Amino acid sequence: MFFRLTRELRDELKRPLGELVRGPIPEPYLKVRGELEKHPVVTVGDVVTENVLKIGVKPIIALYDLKTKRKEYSIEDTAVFLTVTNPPGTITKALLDTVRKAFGLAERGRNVHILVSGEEDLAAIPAVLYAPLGTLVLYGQPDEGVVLIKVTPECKRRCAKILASMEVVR
Repeated sequence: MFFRLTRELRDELKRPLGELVRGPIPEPYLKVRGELEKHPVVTVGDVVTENVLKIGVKPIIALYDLKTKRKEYSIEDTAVFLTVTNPPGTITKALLDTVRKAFGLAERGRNVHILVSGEEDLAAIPAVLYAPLGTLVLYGQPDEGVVLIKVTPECKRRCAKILASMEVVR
């Protein structure tokens, strides 16, 4: 029992959901480093995740493809790795549970890496739902730059509306 995009939503979400920060790797990352300093950070995408690490911020949660070409390097002590299956165009129950779990583990000062089989792109929705106010959520606008979401009451509503607008499949 899962949520699925509708044609309408698919088109709507083509456009940034927070502040788009324009430019090629790695400009947007250097432009936002200062803000990322100041708040907990969630990244969606292997490239986004990597590039936040490179500017010297540690995400409290990262979501990326299980099949990415990536490796551990000392981090890998208080770091937790969860897997979840999440097909293209869906937000599954498993994803919701995994993300919420991750926020739990972050409260106890663990950084969480969520390895997704399928697509992690929509994970930004639950990320906002479950995050403490003032958290920052980041994902990649391809060929444009990076989208920075600030978790506010306002934006918890929009993200809840998106879920409410999705098709529920039994």
